[PDB]
Amino acid sequence: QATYTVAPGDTLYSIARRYGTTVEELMRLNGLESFLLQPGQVLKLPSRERTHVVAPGDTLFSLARRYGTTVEALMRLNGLSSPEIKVGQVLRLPEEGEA
Repeated sequence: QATYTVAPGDTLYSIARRYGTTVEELMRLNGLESFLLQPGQVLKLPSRERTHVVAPGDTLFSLARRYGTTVEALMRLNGLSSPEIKVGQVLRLPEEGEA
């Protein structure tokens, strides 16, 4: 779960612009009803897909266990047909709930 601390000068639209989301989505995920933002308030950010650059010694199993997902979900997300991975390969990572 990604969050963000509201800084002086921030607004729901100014933050939404940065992280490529909408004002409504920010309010919908935080349960807000007002456009007011207190400096220091913690806002929940819309989930963005994590990423991993395959390093020496990595396996799909180790990466899956590391990022709280499964080998199966990892391969599906990246359209893989075999478990082999190469050093330097960029993998899209499922969410920690196998999502």
